[PDB]
Amino acid sequence: MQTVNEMLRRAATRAPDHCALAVPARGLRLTHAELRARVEAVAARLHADGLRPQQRVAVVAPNSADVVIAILALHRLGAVPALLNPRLKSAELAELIKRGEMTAAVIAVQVADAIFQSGSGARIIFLGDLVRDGEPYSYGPPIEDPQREPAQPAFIFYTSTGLPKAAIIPQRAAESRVLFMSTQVGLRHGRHNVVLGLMPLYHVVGFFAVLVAALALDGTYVVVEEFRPVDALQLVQQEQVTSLFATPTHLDALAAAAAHAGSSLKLDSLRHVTFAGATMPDAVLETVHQHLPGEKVNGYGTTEAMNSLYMRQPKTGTEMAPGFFSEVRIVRIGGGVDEIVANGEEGELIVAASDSAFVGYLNQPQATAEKLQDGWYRTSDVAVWTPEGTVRILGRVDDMIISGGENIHPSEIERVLGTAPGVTEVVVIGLADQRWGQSVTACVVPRLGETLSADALDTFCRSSELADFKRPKRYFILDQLPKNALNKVLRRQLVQQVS
Amino acid sequence: MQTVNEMLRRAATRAPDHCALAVPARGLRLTHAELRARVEAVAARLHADGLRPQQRVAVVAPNSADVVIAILALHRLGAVPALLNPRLKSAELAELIKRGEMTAAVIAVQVADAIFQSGSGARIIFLGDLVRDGEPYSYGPPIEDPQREPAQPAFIFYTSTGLPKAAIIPQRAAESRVLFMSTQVGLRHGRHNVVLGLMPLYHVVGFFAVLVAALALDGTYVVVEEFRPVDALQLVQQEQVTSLFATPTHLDALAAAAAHAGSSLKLDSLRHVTFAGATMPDAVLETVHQHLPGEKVNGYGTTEAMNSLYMRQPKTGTEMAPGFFSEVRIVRIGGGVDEIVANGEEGELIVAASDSAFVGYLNQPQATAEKLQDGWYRTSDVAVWTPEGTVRILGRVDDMIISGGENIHPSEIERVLGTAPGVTEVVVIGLADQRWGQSVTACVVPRLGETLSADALDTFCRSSELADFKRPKRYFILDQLPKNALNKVLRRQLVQQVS
Ligand SMILES: O=C(O)c1ccc(Cl)c(Cl)c1
Ligand SMILES: O=C(O)c1ccc(Cl)c(Cl)c1
Repeated sequence: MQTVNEMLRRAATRAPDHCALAVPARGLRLTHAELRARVEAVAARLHADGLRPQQRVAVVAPNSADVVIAILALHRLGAVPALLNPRLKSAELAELIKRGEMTAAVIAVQVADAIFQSGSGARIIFLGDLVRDGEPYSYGPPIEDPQREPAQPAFIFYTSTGLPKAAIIPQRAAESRVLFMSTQVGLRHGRHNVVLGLMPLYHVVGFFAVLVAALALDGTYVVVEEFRPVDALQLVQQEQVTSLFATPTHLDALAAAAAHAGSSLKLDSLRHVTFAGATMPDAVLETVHQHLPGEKVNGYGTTEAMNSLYMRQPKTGTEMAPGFFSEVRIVRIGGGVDEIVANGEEGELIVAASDSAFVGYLNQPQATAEKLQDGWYRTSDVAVWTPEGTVRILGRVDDMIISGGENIHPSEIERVLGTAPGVTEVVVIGLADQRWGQSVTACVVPRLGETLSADALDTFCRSSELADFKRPKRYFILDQLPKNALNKVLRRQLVQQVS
Repeated sequence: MQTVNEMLRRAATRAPDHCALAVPARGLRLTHAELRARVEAVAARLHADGLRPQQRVAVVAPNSADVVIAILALHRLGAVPALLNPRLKSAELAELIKRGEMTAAVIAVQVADAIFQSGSGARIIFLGDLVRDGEPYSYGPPIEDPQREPAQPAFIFYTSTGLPKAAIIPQRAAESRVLFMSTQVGLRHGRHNVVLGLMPLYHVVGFFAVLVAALALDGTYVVVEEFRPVDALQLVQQEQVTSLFATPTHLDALAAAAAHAGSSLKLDSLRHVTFAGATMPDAVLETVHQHLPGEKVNGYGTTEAMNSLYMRQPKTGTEMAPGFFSEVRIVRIGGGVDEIVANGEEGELIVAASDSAFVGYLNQPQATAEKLQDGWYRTSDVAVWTPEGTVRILGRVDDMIISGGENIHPSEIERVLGTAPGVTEVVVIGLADQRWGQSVTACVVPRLGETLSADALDTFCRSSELADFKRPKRYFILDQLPKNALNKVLRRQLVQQVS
């Protein structure tokens, strides 16, 4: 094995005086040497306050040099961090820590009350009581490196039917979760590496593939506390960013800035632009190609298994192929891992549960047994093999629509309607109905000020590429879609509100 | 873990119909699918002939598609191949198999008698009785994949005082022995990969970093049964070679051909030229830069621990720095791993005994305990830290010369004398003597036809860069140097022949 801790420590010894963390806004830099000292010291101080290996500690913070120190220090201690989205509802967070049977929670958010008053046995730690603006608050004797087993829990990330599940990431999962950035994305070891921390740390990509990779390759992690497209493009040039991994939205922002930015603005050093673009619309992709530099690679992955597919220089966003570490198959929906589909027939994408795999969801054994089957991980996504020997992601099995014996993916239809003039957003659901089973229904929201009509949206679709049966049978023009705390559509529920 | 077998199998499933092996001379190609079938079938047939996991089998063959199949098939079975240099003396090979307590030996060499008559309990298998020109001889039912433990032995390579020691390479060592080609050398996963098999398979680089890497990255291994510089340069262009790892001699041959080859001869696709160039003279290096394309990377490594240092685009051959997976130190010669030297003081290079490390020499526990110390591997090489924070390899501790309290590395002096006009080869030894301890002595061999004199070689050195004390105190002009079966100088013994 090489654990996270080990990866980062060996790095320290290879490049003590090279820059590890940079918060350019706060005019802060730490070398690898300096960043080890602060992990060490915080680690000791949390241990001095009585808090042992294998104990789960929650982390609720937005991206900052301070939380990076906090998380590493916990792992260095031996505590198993459970990283949580700070945009979750107070209620929700308080719940997951209660369920999580967690010894403490480091927070930088208040929402503190929602916890202190959750009835949870969870010692509430203010983040700024540990470290703040780099140098931390230290006492206790330098503690020892605890033994770590390959399958022992190491970190806990959250996914999402009901409340988000808690995926346990074993110690042995770190390496391939990092190195796929190198085998797939083309990063190599070296002090030239300057990685821009745009992806949140509470996400496996933001943590393993961005933070950890950047450090473990003896490079520099550039901290970003708040995303602004121009400021970011400025960081690239100013910081010598060599690679960045960004969400489809981030990219759209960046590509348009770069376009309305002539070359002002030398993005020369940017060599890799990486993204999980299964859901990236065709339009955005190509503004990314036209307007941003460096090699673009498209990746598909999951919290459970990390990276499963990719495309260098992608033409579309849906169509990818497995790289190093991965093994994949497409099996009949609801059926044995061994039931590979014909070719051209759609099915569930499933991927080998090797070393990068999680070990189960904390305290959800049915959930786990729904997902880890005979040493395979079940994506719950629907794919098909292209005659070109690649995998086309069609959409989530859960969102699939079954309309008189036929397979309809709301996402396809959402991508066409999304371009109809006048449409600010759309979700396509299957109304519990007839023709039969389910009738394809479009819920669309107009651009500020503007009118839509079902007639006009139908003619638009009629003029479009969609096969007969895919066309919506019905439209509801709404002035907003109900979403959860995480800007994401309450599908099951929208249905109640329209049927 | 990811074992060799697993790496190659997962590849098979990602790229069944892509080309794995190519013997262009014999006009032979196999896809990954085809290459699995033949590993499977041979594996079964050796198992059918009664031969179980963990049993050591010797392999004595020059590079060929057939031996690649043989070796993989043994590992797939579960047998632990011990790969041996075919240029070893009949006597010598017969010995190492006796010592090795080996159940069988696959040979393609005769020298067969030297074994059949060695008194060894070693079933002699002709290679051509198993597989020949691709398709093999098959019987038995398809056997099962045996369980493999991370520290379980997996392969056995040979190094070299007396007879070469047998380094056991555990199952868990495969991955980083492959992936350092990607973190250091910059190879990424992909069917574009075309790797030229110039390095022999009985060498860890030839096996892990060349064969296995090429396959495991879903690429193509180009078989080379015999090295000819022009033929090779032709293979590059013709084969679309993307990378090659070659010995300092191979390179010299290739660089001179490319130079006396205009561009005839488009070496466009060659992107990585890699070598262990610690001993590469300054002249050759730079003909490699002037005359060969693609990125040049210099590596230092050992059988015991694989890759420990490297330089992208190297200026000299002696000066390198640790990459991903490695941890290194320079400690006082003969002393505790914890005795780091001052800075600028010379010492023994030692490297962390992590996952890529061997587990010991087969049946040499003192030897092992001389080499694996408190979880470090001891290179027995002498290095120094440059003020530039890099490691300079000076030479082997064993060849070091101690001349009145001073450290002299024969290799430095050998590099200067090697350019003196009229010198075809030179070795510098320390005569057991005075001034004291040891007197620096040069043994040189003239160019065909030519004369040398000590006077003239002294004036040459006098005109050269060497510091006072390094100059040879004595010359012996010899018309050959005694070498072992492996074209390498019998240092200890030359001394007898001159003193
Ligand atoms: O959540 C995802 O989309 C995701 C998660 C992990 C990885 Cl590696 C990738 Cl490429 C994507
Ligand atoms: O034997 C060597 O020189 C050697 C052995 C292994 C490696 Cl990886 C390298 Cl870079 C060199």
